[PDB]
Amino acid sequence: LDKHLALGLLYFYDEQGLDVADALRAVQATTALTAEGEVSVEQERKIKETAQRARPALDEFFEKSETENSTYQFKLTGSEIDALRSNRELSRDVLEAKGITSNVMKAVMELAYLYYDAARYTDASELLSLCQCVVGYEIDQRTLLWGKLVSDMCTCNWPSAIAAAEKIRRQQNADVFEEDIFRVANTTTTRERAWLLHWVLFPFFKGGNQYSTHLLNFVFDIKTNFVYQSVVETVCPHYLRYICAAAILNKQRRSALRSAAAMVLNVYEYSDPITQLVNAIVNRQSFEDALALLPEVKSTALGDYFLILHANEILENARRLIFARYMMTHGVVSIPYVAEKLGTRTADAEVWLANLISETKQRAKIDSVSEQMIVGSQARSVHQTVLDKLE
Amino acid sequence: ENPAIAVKEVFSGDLTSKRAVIMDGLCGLLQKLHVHLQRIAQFKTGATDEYFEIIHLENQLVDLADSVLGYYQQRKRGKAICCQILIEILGSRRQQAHDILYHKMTRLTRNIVTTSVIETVRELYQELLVIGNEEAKCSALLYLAYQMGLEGKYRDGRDLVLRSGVEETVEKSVHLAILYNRVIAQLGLASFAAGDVIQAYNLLSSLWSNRNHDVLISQRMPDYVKENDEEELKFRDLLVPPHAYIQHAQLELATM
Amino acid sequence: MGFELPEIFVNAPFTWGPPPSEIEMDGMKVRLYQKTDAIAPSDWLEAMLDQ
RNA sequence: GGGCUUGAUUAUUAUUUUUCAUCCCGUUCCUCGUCUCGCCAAUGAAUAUUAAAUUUACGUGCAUAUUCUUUUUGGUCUUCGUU
Repeated sequence: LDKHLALGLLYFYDEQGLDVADALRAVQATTALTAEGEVSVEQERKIKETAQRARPALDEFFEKSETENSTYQFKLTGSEIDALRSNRELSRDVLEAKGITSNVMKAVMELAYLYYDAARYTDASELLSLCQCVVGYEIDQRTLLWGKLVSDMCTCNWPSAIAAAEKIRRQQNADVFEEDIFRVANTTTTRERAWLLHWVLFPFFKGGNQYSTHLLNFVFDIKTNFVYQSVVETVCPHYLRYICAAAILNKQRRSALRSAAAMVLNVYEYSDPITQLVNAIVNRQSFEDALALLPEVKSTALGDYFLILHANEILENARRLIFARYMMTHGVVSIPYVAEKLGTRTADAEVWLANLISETKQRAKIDSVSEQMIVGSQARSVHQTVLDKLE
Repeated sequence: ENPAIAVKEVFSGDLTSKRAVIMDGLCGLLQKLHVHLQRIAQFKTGATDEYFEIIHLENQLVDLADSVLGYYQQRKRGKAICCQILIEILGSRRQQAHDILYHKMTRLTRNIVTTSVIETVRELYQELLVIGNEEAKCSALLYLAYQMGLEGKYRDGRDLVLRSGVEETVEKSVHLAILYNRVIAQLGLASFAAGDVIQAYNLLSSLWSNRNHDVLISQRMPDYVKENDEEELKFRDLLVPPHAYIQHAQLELATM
Repeated sequence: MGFELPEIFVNAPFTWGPPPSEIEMDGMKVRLYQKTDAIAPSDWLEAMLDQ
């Protein structure tokens, strides 16, 4: 795929939210200047949102725009690309089955094609997609692989995004895994991971799809074959925080909180803390502190980082979760002090609790005839359970 | 002083014969002082005033390693720096005692002052691949982990050992093994003593329990040895280093 | 492409970990085997015996 | 590259301007030597003996502070004047 280290610094440091002032030496190794459009520019948009703005952004805009009008006029040595750019029909056509290659070569094609950016961005993505499939081409393993990464990056305008989502889980995961002898090393994995995160969770940037929160959870993680070594190396605090947020937002795989807890601790090697506290208290399980934390965290951040978007959902999920645990056993506990906290009059609170119960995650009835929530037994019927098991 | 300039008979510096001069190039001569001082120490157990004498003497011995490295090269490369790394704990627990030592000067070359020393500058400037720190071999890293564990937190030492992949170079090369045991023990002690149970239990239990048999940091000689015979000189030369150990008793309290 | 092992210091990261990574131990010296054996030296040995 | 009135050699009068491969030092460059590491291959198959296909033992008693210093800057003391 891959790369770049200064760019990487710009990336994660901004996400963490401590400051921007950061460089980004560049350009490197997207490319110079080839697709798309630019990586640095996407980072600049995020920076502008964080905190105004600065000299690098201006430079990036200039770079993106030109080289060069003359070059743009010059490009294409024939004989498609047209109706604005591509030949949508052709893109569709190059599978079913077309696979045995007319002429041979798209070597001169690449030379003509390369230009770029402008950004232009939907069209640019479309053109790239068309080039990818020939299929027989020749030229090349690595060049194509770089191309796949570029497609994944941008545009995130949804038809391109859904296509890229399918492509990531078929392509990238396979590529990372060995054989081939021996690729892909730490930098490539980190870079790929960063791009995937950008493409959907919700940085600021942009994220959510339907639904690929799931995709994020699925890849970094899941044990056949494993890594998580890559995630740990060398020191991804922001990523960990984001993962905690993602887990809460999703609200289940099956295993949810437990997996998250294991991931989190990773005690101090690099560990960012506002989301982390909410999850870590909730799973452990203390009920006072957790409840307070969730509003404070919600209000504090935001912060910068708008989208907003998902976080309303996260707040709702978290409240529901804390309460569900609190009920479960425990009592045989009431209900006025629940209502006061979550904050509207008693009936709305009662119906909210009833919705937790109705999911078949608990057996409970609510008395609105004395304002008591009563749990079953069921956790525990002891002898009877054993008789059933045997027979 | 008056030299350089090096005249009458012949002088060089390498290779042929001059010849303590040539070995002082270079500085294999100083290395032989380092070897013999360790020897003296290695036999006599700290008790009577002899121990005081050697400590003062060792503080003296430092100074040459400093100076020499600003006589900078012939590259050389190595020998003086290697001695400094070996000498380092140095010190220490948080560092205490470097300041008291530091105290005559002229001191010079690079790792000086109780701001530093701390290890780290030497480890950094003197690599692990190509040029340096080779021959011998993997390195400064174990001593850096030791330093990090004592004067920082056990997070830093644990992180460095697991990151650097230095757990397959301690299998063969027998000095490095003892170091390996020494740092594992210290990390578990540090974890205990700034105040959690785990990682301290995990590190420390692993070191223990097993083997008996513990010669492995200090002291002590296995069985048996020292009655037999002329083979004593293997477990009394692998290694154990002196003025350290770090306290027996303290480890035992931490483990239990 | 691409790259290949990105951090500070010199050798950067190799393999880590996750911690849980109990690490263990390690002892040595239990069997010997040499081509090109050494001398003795008898000098040292005599001195020891004397002491 | 550093130093060097290095060998030709401005130098040596500060026309000092060098002026180069070079003497003494000099890695990340090419060629050569050697050591380390390595995969495979090389000396261990009795069902009956005519001058012999492989030799003990390998432990005791003794075992250097092994020296002369001239000293000189402090520091514990002492004896005069005087308060």
